[PDB]
Amino acid sequence: TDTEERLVEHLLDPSRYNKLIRPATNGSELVTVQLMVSLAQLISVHEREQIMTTNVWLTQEWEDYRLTWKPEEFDNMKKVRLPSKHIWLPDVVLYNNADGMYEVSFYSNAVVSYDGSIFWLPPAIYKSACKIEVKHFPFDQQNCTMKFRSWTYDRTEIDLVLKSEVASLDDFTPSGEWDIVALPGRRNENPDDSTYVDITYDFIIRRKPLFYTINLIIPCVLITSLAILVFYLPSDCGEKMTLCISVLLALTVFLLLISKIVPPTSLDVPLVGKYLMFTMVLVTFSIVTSVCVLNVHHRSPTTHTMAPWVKVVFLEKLPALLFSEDWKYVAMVIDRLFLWIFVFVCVFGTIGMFLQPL
Amino acid sequence: TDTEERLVEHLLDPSRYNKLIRPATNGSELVTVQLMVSLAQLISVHEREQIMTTNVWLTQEWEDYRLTWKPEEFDNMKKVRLPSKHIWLPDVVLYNNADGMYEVSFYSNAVVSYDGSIFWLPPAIYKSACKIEVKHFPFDQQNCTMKFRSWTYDRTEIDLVLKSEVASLDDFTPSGEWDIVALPGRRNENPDDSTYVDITYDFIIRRKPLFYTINLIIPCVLITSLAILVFYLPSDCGEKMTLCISVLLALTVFLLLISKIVPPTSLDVPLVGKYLMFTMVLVTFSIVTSVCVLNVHHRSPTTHTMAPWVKVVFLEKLPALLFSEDWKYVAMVIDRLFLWIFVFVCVFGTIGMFLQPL
Amino acid sequence: TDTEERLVEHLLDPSRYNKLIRPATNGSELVTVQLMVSLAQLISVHEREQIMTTNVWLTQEWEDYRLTWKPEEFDNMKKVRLPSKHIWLPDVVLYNNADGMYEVSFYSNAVVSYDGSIFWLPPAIYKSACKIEVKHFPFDQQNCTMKFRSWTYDRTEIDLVLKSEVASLDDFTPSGEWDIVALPGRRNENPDDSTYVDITYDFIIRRKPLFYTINLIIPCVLITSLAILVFYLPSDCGEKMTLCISVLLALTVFLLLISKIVPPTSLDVPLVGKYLMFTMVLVTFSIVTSVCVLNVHHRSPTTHTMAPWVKVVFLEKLPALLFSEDWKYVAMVIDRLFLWIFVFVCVFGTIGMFLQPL
Amino acid sequence: AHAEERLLKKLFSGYNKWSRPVANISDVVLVRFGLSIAQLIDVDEKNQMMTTNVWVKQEWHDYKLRWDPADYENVTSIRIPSELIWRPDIVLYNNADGDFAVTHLTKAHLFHDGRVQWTPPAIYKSSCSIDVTFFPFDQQNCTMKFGSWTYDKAKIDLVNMHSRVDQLDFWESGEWVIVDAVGTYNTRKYECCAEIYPDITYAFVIRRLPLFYTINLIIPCLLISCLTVLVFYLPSECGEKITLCISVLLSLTVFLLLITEIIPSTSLVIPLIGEYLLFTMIFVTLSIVITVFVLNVHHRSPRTHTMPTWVRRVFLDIVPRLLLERSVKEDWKYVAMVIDRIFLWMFIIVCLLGTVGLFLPPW
Amino acid sequence: AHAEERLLKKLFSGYNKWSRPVANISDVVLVRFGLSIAQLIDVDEKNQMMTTNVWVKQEWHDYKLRWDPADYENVTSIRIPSELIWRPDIVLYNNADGDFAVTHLTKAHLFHDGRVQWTPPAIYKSSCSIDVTFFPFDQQNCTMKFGSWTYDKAKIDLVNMHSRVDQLDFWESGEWVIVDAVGTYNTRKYECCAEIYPDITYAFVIRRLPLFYTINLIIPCLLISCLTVLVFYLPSECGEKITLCISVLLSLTVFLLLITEIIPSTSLVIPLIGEYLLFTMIFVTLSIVITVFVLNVHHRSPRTHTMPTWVRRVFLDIVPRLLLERSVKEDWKYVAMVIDRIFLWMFIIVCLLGTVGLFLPPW
Ligand SMILES: *[C@@H]1O[C@H](CO)[C@@H](O)[C@H](O)[C@H]1NC(C)=O
Ligand SMILES: *[C@@H]1O[C@H](CO)[C@@H](O)[C@H](O)[C@H]1NC(C)=O
Ligand SMILES: *[C@@H]1O[C@H](CO)[C@@H](O)[C@H](O)[C@H]1NC(C)=O
Ligand SMILES: *[C@@H]1O[C@H](CO)[C@@H](O)[C@H](O)[C@H]1NC(C)=O
Ligand SMILES: *[C@@H]1O[C@H](CO)[C@@H](O)[C@H](O)[C@H]1NC(C)=O
Ligand SMILES: CN1CCC[C@H]1c1cccnc1
Ligand SMILES: CN1CCC[C@H]1c1cccnc1
Ligand code: NA
Repeated sequence: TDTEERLVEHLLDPSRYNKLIRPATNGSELVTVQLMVSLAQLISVHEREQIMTTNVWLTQEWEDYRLTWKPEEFDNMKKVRLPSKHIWLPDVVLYNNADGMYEVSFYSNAVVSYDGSIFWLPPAIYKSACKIEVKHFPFDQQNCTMKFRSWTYDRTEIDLVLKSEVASLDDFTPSGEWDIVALPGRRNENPDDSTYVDITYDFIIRRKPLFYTINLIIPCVLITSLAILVFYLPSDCGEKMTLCISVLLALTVFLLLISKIVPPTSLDVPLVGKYLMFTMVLVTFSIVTSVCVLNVHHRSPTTHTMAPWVKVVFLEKLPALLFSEDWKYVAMVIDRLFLWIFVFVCVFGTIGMFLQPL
Repeated sequence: TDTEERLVEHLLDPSRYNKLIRPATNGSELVTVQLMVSLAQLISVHEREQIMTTNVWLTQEWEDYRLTWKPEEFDNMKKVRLPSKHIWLPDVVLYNNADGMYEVSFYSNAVVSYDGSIFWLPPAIYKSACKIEVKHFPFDQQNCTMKFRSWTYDRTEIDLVLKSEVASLDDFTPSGEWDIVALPGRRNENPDDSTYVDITYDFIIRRKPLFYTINLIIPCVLITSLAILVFYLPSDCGEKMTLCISVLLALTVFLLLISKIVPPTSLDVPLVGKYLMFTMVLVTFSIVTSVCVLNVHHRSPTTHTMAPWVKVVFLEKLPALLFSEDWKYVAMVIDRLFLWIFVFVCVFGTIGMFLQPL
Repeated sequence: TDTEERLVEHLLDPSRYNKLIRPATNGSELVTVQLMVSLAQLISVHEREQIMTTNVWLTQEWEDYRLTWKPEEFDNMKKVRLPSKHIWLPDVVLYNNADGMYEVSFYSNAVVSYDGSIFWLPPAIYKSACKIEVKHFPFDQQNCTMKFRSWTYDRTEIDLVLKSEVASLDDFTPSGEWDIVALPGRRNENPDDSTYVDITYDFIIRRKPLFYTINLIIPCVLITSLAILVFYLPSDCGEKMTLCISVLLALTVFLLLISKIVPPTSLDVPLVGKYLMFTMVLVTFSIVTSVCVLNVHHRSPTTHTMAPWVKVVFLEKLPALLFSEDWKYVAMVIDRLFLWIFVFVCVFGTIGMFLQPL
Repeated sequence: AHAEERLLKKLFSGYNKWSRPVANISDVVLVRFGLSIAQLIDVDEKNQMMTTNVWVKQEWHDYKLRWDPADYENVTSIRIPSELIWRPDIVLYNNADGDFAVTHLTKAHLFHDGRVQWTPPAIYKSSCSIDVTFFPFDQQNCTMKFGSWTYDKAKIDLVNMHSRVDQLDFWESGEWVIVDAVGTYNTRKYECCAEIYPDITYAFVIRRLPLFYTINLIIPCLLISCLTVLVFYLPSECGEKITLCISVLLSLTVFLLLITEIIPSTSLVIPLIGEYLLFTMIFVTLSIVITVFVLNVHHRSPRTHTMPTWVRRVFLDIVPRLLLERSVKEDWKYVAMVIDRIFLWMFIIVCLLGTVGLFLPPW
Repeated sequence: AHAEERLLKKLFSGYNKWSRPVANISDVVLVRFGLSIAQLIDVDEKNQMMTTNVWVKQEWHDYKLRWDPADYENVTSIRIPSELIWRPDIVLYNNADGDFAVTHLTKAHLFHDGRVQWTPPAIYKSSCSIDVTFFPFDQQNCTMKFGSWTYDKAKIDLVNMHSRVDQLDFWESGEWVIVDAVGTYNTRKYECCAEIYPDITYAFVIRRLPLFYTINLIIPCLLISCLTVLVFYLPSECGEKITLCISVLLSLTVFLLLITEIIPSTSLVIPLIGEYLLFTMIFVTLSIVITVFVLNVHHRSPRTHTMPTWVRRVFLDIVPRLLLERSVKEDWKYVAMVIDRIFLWMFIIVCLLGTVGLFLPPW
């Protein structure tokens, strides 16, 4: 401690150390840095905003010839902590920032060993941007990335290495909406204007759907059924309109509710929304036929009642379907005609819908 | 000015002055600091979030033996400005912070007199937290506080004094929602783990109700009247349901609208909400009786029509109130029975409601 | 440049210059500062929040005897740029801040001439607070201010001057909601606890109403007309209730929509809101009469049908207006009576409404 | 006073801020923890995040910061800016959307024996899992992990000055009341790293005062969920049979939807009232389907099957079974009335069974 | 390495950061601009504000920062913190709600000849006027004015390294696709000030991929705005004649209102679909007024004028003209039916004329 005061003085007294300059023995020789990343918890996956908020410790490892010492020389010190701001460190940073703080959040002290090896792990919270593939809502797997790279040095003066392919889940609070499915990490190499090294971690997270399965899917599933039911209701109630309008707006409401949860992207259409929209189309065309029925129904004086049209509906269609009261009948039949159509189309439509995810 | 350059040098040349150390003549002797607070404008009273945002100049006064000089000695200087960061100042700070900046925000220079007295007034904006007593909305008086205290020194090395009980409204933009009713300030003394001094300013602000009197009260007052009217309407329209449902949801809408303006506290119930809720209860129980009426009305075949029940309603209640057509009558009467009840209960209820604030 | 390196050294080498001290020749003599303010664009006029966000260059001018030099002495230099943080500058600042950054945003270099005159203009964005007079929505002229004042020096050691009454619109992106009508600036003098100088700029901005003229006024104008129409509809539809309720809620919706756009102040009532509210009152009182009509209509057995009341309506009012079927008639007449009233009152009301802005 | 300056001169003549300050190399610093909560502000359920205002009472010692009070006119406890003195790196493991620790760095007392007392304030945004079941009568266990970062147990060990969290200067005003606030001392190996690293986990148990949400959420949706069965009793021929249904379903969905935008959208547990309002909706939608099936067969009599074994099932068998042109049309008038009362029995029976399942926990 | 430090010693022995670094006093610094967009994030239409992530490639030179590589073991390009070196004050004229420029101040390369390359990142909040007409298929010209501040053309002049903005490291993922990104070099006198001050205005042309708003906004309001004419065909005696009208008008206003809370509330141009949904509403409201005028005269026959020249106008003249108790009541039954069909013709005719006026631009 009193000797620590001496040891620190030697190593950081600027006469020996210039932080501004990277330490390697030869300028020919390159510095290699080891990078492993630890989840403490996955906080937020904002789909609308296309943003992953995680808190992360990134273990950074490298060696400095400048910071060696003999343990015998100073009370047998093996390891000493030093303020990261005063020593040199590879400016490793996210290149994936939405509204980003590019560097880490705490600037922890660095643990330095007597041989000049450095162990650093600062905590940070990170706001990574990933394209959100919204189709099979809410059972969706998001491959979300985050690029780490030295924003100062290229693949000449610094090289990057993984201590592990999978990211460390060591101290992870499991409780998210999301399940961690896989967490691999790759090292990438490509030449731009200058050669660079990319370290990319892939967070593959499966949403636990139970919430939106309840409070989104079930209600709109409930209300979509109502659509076909509208026909059965007889004109003479008057309520054929009420029930028909009520269903449409409920569906638009749920479509819009989904719209403001989903990201406003045009990459693809949310399967749920596509279904909710197509049934919505079917109910709007239901609405027009329901009106067409009612005008056929409610007036007999000075009416055409053209026999080949009354014969087709009363005499020809009625057994085809089953196997001024006549005016009421023709209404009943032109109704039940479309009902048979809608029941087939609806089930055929959901069969077509579910065929795609299967 | 050229002499100012000399004077400042003497006073701030660290050999004479150590900012890090409080100036008092004896360590026995205590420093007294005078605190008066100036409103420039009261900005926001967020009731939901229980937060007062004010911008404030707080006049801090004390004396330093270190910073004296003779005017004859230096071109008859009476007063000199000094950068607050370089001189010592009592670390006086808010202890009332929601999302708080504890100290002032922008650190003005301090005016120093030749006798060593210091005059400081920095501007800051402050986000004070106060419990919001929401009952008589919107005619409510909010006692909102803010504690000032030295976060460093206790009642040993520093003592606090008011230059005034009332806060200075000297340069105040009057235009708020709110009226400043009173603005007193108290000095408090109590021992916690260590003895301390509290300066607390009480902002008593009366809401100018005209806005919420218009766009909240008047409409729900308008719609609450609708509640009793539902009965008068005869069954044979069919519209007894429409009008009855329309009133309930309108009231729930306004109840919920109020809910998200009021703070989500359980300290007390907003009088308006309590009223809006109790009438809402009355309309929901109106809704069930309106249905009960209609089933009595619309069917005569194979009906009980038990004479002692028809006699009680047609023959006995009808004059008591005034002083299949019979089926329609019994409906009309069982209606007008509850109407008489509701008119009494509603007025009796509002009389009970208004009895409390009176 | 190499000589610039010399010149800068002389002027900023602290032995010559103490930034902490204002430069004037005599302490008797006062420093005058010239202030002109330039709009680059008017960004936001948040009426709800009573806030103007502008970006602004404020040209600050003064002279320092400390910063003179002979051009012959140093390669005929006329003008040199210096970092504002290193030289002394009058701490000129907004005293009008909502959530304010009191000083400027960039701290630009200052242009200094060989005679010791200084030219400074930093960019900033400013969040000025102004009371918003909301009456003639949306054709409203908002006089919005911003106070500039030295937060350190009073009218003793510093004096403030305008280079122009009107603010400079030199590089202004015109495209706002708002039109710049006038932009004067005044110099104010009054004694508080100490004498001070106020520079206040008045932004007078006229809202281009076309947007709210379309998407606010036109729809509520459309729906307000519906109010009187409710009567014409005959009881026997049953739909006299539906249409009557539909109009009220639509109006309350629009009132509430306006309420959350307008600032929640009680200084005055938005003319639109006042109109929308008063018609709303008229429709709520329409709603009760529509019910009163229907009970008169739908029952003849064991009814009073008191002749002097049937005579007044069928026999006396009907020609006065024009110049169980009788029961239906009395309904039709007591209806058309109020219809004549409402058409007059509505037009008389809008004539009274529009009389005030005219 | 002059002495006070001169004391600072001697302290910071040759004092290293970056030194782990103990006499012996092995010997440890004892750092003491007193957690003083200033106010509980936001308990944002949807984000699973708690915003607290906290003082972190930290006490430790320096052999290098000792002096003789008699040597300096009986000055014994001098206050010195923390930034200059060595300071333990106490941090929040559990932080979200905030700086980890000690942003303000306020001044600390130094006693003449060299012990140092530091009580700086700070705003912490703890991230606790929110169990929503018995809304709004819910108790939440929210924790705050305070530990060192770079120093292991070998070099820094933490001590509880109290097991309970200090609530003496607490801001009572909230929709919550503190049930109990608990400090637990733990030690662990973290897998990244070799050594043992201690922590203090501070568990706030908080209960929501429900009386607010009781009024504005629970009472109206009970008032509303009443009307589900009431639809059946309304006569078909009024024409309002469905107008009541649609209003119930939609009004319910509004309350479910409003509730869901307030719940944390987790799949751990189903929010109890949400599950209730869900099953209500399922019954209502079912009630709409049947009430339309009531109206369809009800009106028309010409060219109708009217099979006797079914009309005898309804008028002759079931009518007493549940109790214990006109000829055909009114046959239908009753048949619908019976299909009606049968389901009114169904719903009013099952409704109470559902709510008995809702009150099984308080039972 | 030792050489690398010693190089820094010699560079910053007597180096002035505040000196405008050129050999001659008159001679200028050439500053080169390469704009590398990292990602386009928010294009908030309502605020007229664009949030971009940008690298600002700045190249210039110092005669004072030269050295001999052979003198120092062939070190030729050393990276030095920008804060110490003189640096041009490149700023955004067009900033809203943000710092003007170069907040991060990352490190810059120095070549042995004294040229310096600086590519720092930063987040800019550009403020572009948003022209909403052909929503959502709209092309927006959003600009970012990069210029010096204190230095005129005499002392600083800017050069385009590309006319096009560098998109090589761009984050493709958005609801937008870049149509073309253009760099324009301009010079101007600004009225405050004496001299000529150059700038580079970078115009991003962006097109919204409409497929999102096409689904959730345009399709439903077309589905809804269909039903405006449909009201007329419904028979009066059903009693639902207005219930359809009110639903259409209100549902339309919801979509107009929803659209308006997304548009920038400007009065430059009328948002085309907004103008459409407005005129639809005007027709619907008109449709409600007439639809009530239909029902009033329709029902009652006692004590009615029933002037022949009008009933002959309707039953005898117009009925074929458009085609190419009971006695009076049914006279009205037809008369309303004709006033009906007449307006159904009116609306279905004008509707298509309105939509032809909507598609006049693609025409
Ligand atoms: C995840 O994302 C990137 C880009 O989509 C892809 O290249 C990579 O292979 C994916 N990783 C895995 C394990 O799915
Ligand atoms: C106002 O507030 C404080 C704390 O709420 C209370 O102690 C004080 O008595 C109150 N004073 C007035 C005048 O209401
Ligand atoms: C503008 O505003 C202030 C206060 O509203 C007022 O004193 C001033 O006279 C006004 N100026 C003009 C030109 O209207
Ligand atoms: C609180 O929570 C923690 C972890 O969530 C748990 O370990 C602890 O036992 C709980 N304590 C109490 C008093 O509920
Ligand atoms: C874009 O706008 C700028 C000015 O805002 C204009 O000068 C430039 O020509 C425009 N470019 C295109 C491609 O529209
Ligand atoms: C205690 N920290 C939490 C996990 C890693 C560990 C640690 C150890 C050494 C230096 N910094 C951090
Ligand atoms: C180019 N800047 C923008 C407008 C003013 C001009 C300028 C001139 C001199 C010093 N600073 C700024
Ligand atoms: Na409705």
